Order: sequence, then C-alpha cells, then structure tokens
Amino acid sequence: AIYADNSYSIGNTPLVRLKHFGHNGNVVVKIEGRNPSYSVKCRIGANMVWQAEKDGTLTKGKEIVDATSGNTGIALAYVAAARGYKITLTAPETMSLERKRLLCGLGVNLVLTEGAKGAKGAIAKAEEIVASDPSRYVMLKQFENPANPQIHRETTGPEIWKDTDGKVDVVVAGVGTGGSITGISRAIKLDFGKQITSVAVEPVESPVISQTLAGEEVKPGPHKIQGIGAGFIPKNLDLSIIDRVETVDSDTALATARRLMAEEGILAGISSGAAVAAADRLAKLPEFADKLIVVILPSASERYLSTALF
Amino acid sequence: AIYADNSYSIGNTPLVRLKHFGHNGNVVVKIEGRNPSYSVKCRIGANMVWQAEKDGTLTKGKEIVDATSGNTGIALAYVAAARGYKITLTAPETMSLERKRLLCGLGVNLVLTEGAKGAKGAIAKAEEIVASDPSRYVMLKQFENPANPQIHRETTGPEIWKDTDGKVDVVVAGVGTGGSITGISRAIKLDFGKQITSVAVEPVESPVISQTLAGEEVKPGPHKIQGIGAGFIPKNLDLSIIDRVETVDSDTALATARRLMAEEGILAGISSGAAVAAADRLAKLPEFADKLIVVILPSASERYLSTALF
Repeated sequence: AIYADNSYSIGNTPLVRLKHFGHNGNVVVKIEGRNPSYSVKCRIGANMVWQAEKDGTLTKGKEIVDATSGNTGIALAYVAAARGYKITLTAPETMSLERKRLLCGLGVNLVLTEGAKGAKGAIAKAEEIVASDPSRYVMLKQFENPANPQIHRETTGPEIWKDTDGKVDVVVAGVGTGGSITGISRAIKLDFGKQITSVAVEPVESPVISQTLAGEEVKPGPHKIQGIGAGFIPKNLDLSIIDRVETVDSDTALATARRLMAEEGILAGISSGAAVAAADRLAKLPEFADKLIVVILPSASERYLSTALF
Repeated sequence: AIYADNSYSIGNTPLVRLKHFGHNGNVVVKIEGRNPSYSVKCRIGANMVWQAEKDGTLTKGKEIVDATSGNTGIALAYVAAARGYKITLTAPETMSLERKRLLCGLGVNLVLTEGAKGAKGAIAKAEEIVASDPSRYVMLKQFENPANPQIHRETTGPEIWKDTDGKVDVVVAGVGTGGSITGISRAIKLDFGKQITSVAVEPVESPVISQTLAGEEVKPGPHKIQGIGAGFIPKNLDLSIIDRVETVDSDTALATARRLMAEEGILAGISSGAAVAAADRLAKLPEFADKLIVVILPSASERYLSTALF
C-alpha cells in the first residue's frame, strides 16, 4: 500500500460519532479534512485530472488552467504538482496573502486579476488564456465535469456504506458544486440499493435550491459559509436524488463549527458547522430518532484562521 | 467503523513514493499530517490520555495541565475536548496570534507567561499550577512518558510494516521527544524481527545526539526546524535502537519542504523537509540503493504559513 503519487492517497476518511449533537448518538461525521491537500475537493482534483488523462484531453505538454483559489484550486495544485503538470490559476488580486503563499508554494502560476471584477474577472481571464491556445490549455470546470460526482460515487459513497455496515439512513451535505451529495446518493441508492434520505444544505441567505424546488424567484445573496451557496443550481447537483433541503444561517454555521472544535475536539471548517447544524435539527425530530445520520465535513479549521471562525 | 470520539481515529496514515528524491523510487514518506489534529502528535496526545485513564491518574474531576503550544499542545487540546477534560496550557505571551486562536478555539484555558522567560517560564508556571493542587491537575510529560513511544510501537510501526509488506529496510525520523523513532524501531526490530537501519535526524545547528554518541561536549544551538532539535537527549529516545544519526541544516530543511510541495504535491511541514533531506542523502549512497527507505513527515504545510517556509 504505497501510493505512486499523492493523488492516489485520496479518501478513506474516518467517521466519528458526535456526543453533543443529535440524540443518543444518531449523528456521525465524515472528516474530509483528512485528505492529501486537506479537503473534500482533493478527491475531485484527483479524478478530474485522471479522467482528462483517460479521455486524452490532458496529455504531456498540456497545462491546466482554472479560475479558483478555493479548495478546488488547492486540490488541482497538489495534483498538478504530483503528476507533473504546469497549472495556472486565476483569482482576484484581493485574495488573502496566506492563500497566495499556499498556492505559490504548491507551484501554481498565480495570475491575479482585477479586484473590482471579483470571481467573474477571474473566470474571464482563465477563459481568455484557454482561448489563446486551446490545444495547450485544459479547464476542468468543477461545476459541470461529471468526474466530480463520479469520484464520490466510487469512493466517498462506498466508504460511508462500508464504514456503517449499510446502516446509514440519512446523508447530510452542504452543496457547492453538488458533486458530493450527488455521487454519495447515487452510490447508496443506486449501487447499494438503500432508500436513504439525501439532505442538501444551503445558506438561508442564498436558498436557491429551496426557491427552485418551490417554484419561486431565485434570489441569491451574500453569506459567510465558504464553500457552499454558489447562488445557482450547478450541473453537478442531481436534484432528482435530493429528498430534503435544509437552510442554515452564517452565524449559526460559525457557532456550530466552534462547538465542533471546543466540545468534540474536531477541527472542522465553516461549512462543516453548517452541515452539522442542519443535521442536528433533523436528528432532534422524533421522525429521525432511530435513523443513522452521516454528515460530510468538507475541510479543516486551520484553513480558516483569518476568518470570522476565529 | 465509527469512532466513539475523535481520539480513536488516530493513525492509518498513507505511504507515498517520492519521484524527485532518492534513486529509482527507494524513498517513501508517511504523511502524519493526516491525523485528527493534523500531526504525528495526535497519536501521543490520544495515548497519553488513555494510559493516564487506565492508570487512574486521569479521572473525571481532574484537569490536564501542560506547557506546550506546539503540536503536542494541539493534540492534547483536541483529545481533552473529545473526551471531556478541562485543559490548561501555558505558553510565553510571545506566541503567535494564530496559535492562540487555534488553542482557544479548541477550548484550551491558555495561560500566557512572561515573554522574557521563554519555554522555561511556561514549564515553571505549569509546574506551579500542578503544585497548587496535585490531586486535581495532571501533567503528561511528553519527553518522558512511555505512552508516547508505546503508541508508535502499537500503531505507527505496524502500519509501516503492513503497508510495505515487511519490505521496509530503513526508517528515517527527526527526533523531538524521540517517541516516533523509538516506538517504530521497537515494533519492526523486536515485534516483527527485521534488522532495519533506524536513522535519527537532528539539526546540524544542535547536533546533541551526534555529540553524545561521539563522546563530545554537548552544545545545542538555535535553528528553524520546528519540532525537532530540543537540545538534549529525551528520555523517550532509546539510543540503543538508533543505528545512524543524520544532521540537516535549517535552510536545506526549508528548501526541501518547499520542493515537497511544488515537486511532489505533498503539503509537508518544516521538519518533514529535514527528514526527507536526510533520507535523500542516504538514498543516493550505493549502499542504500536496493533498500526501501520510509520517512516520517510529522506535520502539514498550513501550520507554517507565517514561517520562513512561505
């Protein structure tokens, strides 16, 4: 069991039972912070590169280009370094100095775009670079690339199934790209055949999944739950496998992550607190009392030291 | 496989083969950054608390007190939170704001001591607090507590043995408390019976193991390789199982950690770069060409964002 490079070491993350949430131990969390670059995105950074290699879209001589400084940028960075690809990431010039150092340390060619143009200015610049030589540059597109939910169907989902001996009843996951809840739900419902409850979590400040499913005007808004609440329905969110949508506010997400640290000894990130807050509400309904609830914790506390978390 | 609290999830860390170090793949690293509080010390924080419980020295009503803000303080903090103990950690008032926030976030009662008195002022204050009510306070003493090397003999060592199918020939580990190399070496040499080469790594700036074994005056000195080079021979370093001592300088340790990030996609800490630098030198000697060399990487890059690493 020696991995040929760090990308093959993804996953096999632990399940830990919560003591101060839920009722009689019915809430258990999956620690995706224990991954090669310390988030859930390490899995999709690995598999989007692997699938592009298998497809012949990524070859020696091609460079990865993408517009993300978040967990997926870190994930693609370590995978590019591990497997020998140059990578260019675009981000607004306003990103934190700590994240510039981290990405630069991983060997990223960091292209800083105009601060006033935000995430759109970064996406545009990435698309411009790709336009300049499309036989040279590959953009992996985490919100629509099916290799994102596929790796969760092949690893994350089966890990939950095996570690719970098939007893999982509910999966609770915040939705960023949708890949996690989509792949996990397809694995458990379709490959293992168990009719669990799949719960998407989104910010109450930007409840676009709730609004969509209710037929209401979609009205996104700003929030502090980094990693979820993108303000649109991503292609990699399979709405057909979502059974329930829970909304969580930013303050309670933060307070819940702080409780995970101080009361459970779990170094969880902000969206981890959002997911547990939604799971805790379900776990304290009598209809969920005999149900085993598994919660994805996407990231780790030290990635948030300069945030409202601390 | 649902852990009753985060302390039981320690270990089972991956081995990754290096591509830009060594010769023909003979250097493989063990990623101790993938642990509950993201370092090798998570194992000893867990087991020193467990053994104190078994010994009856730690009970409900007793509080942990120790003098460390480093990886062991973080480890004891998450374990204390996970298992329901109050913990007080003393540290000089000069510690980084980021580490105060991290320890405070984990629920630590942080007692800041006089900056001019350094680590000794913190150890004194911890011993004073324990003196004030010894039936109430427990100090676990990582440099002398045998539960430190014991957990490496029971987990870290057998993991290396199993993941290499018994083919490991050399173990390379920086020495802080000595617990890692001591426990790993006892496991492989005594429990599995293989006569491997155990290599301690220390700073060239503070080469007290080398000086001791040579019968020379022990002369410690300052260095930047956080986590190793304590300036004395700890009780938990079993010199009898050390076959070789390699010295590494701070600059090369830093440069090697940066290479691990940018060339291997491995988010290693500073002492991880020191250990790989020493392993790389051995791996390029013809006498080590057919030998499988396993290197402990104690911690992860983001714990070092405010250091010379970045």
